[PDB]
Amino acid sequence: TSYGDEIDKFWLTQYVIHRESYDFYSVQVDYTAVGLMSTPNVAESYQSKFKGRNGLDKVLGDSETTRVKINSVILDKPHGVATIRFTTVRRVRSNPVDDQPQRWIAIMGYEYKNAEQRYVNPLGFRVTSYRVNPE
Amino acid sequence: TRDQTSYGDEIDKFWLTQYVIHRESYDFYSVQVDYTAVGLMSTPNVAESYQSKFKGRNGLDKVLGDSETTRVKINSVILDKPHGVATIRFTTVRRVRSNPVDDQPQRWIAIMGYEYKSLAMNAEQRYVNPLGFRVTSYRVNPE
Ligand SMILES: O=C(O)c1ccnc(-c2ccco2)c1
Repeated sequence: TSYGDEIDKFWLTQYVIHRESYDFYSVQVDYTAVGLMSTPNVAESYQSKFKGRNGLDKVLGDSETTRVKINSVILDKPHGVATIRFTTVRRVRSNPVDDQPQRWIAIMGYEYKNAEQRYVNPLGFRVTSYRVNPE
Repeated sequence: TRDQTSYGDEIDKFWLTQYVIHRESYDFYSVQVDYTAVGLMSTPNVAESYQSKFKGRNGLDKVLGDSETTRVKINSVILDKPHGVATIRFTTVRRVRSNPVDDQPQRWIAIMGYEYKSLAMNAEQRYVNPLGFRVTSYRVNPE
């Protein structure tokens, strides 16, 4: 539907933070929220990295982490697309210092449309398209 | 849409900081929206107290107009979800248009009480407060 720019930027940036970060303790909720907030087509594309004994949570486990910081969020409400530019920083538990930051661009399409969704996606936020690219 | 005291850390933190920004900033080109957002997000008591400064020939926007502006910067947020209480430390920086530089920043502590209510809401009201967030108590003090 339509809820306002700042409401859009919250779910959009909260989505990027859920999907582009890695912390073993939070992968459960981070993984779940990405589902409700994604179309099944875009959802399975994300779930591909967690299947089998080679899944990210299985292979990486707790050895490292990756944090996200949002730097800008532009909107296009009539069309339902947004361009988010964020930065990630990786670090393994044994790492001496954090890895050099990496800059990214997220081209996203969103829309609005269960008791578990209460503390995750009450407004029915859903991402229909997603594409991350470097800078 | 529902009566709940909390919606989670990141959701509560969004509305609480949104409330402080709408109520503690001053932008003439936006004050009408801010004034409306604060009223929707507040109980009648909290709303009546806030709207006092806008009444009369000496209402805030009637006096200040576009001569000055004040922007907010959120520093930290501490939630007590079970009791609908939150502490928000923020900074304001005022710029008088008739000055070359800005005023010196001011630091504040906001003690707030919040809740969510399922209240009848029109289209334009749901577009701004979909989850029915509202402040039940509001007190600002310097730090
Ligand atoms: O000049 C200020 O810092 C100030 C103080 C109290 N309310 C406001 C305000 C403007 C629009 C909504 O709320 C601004």
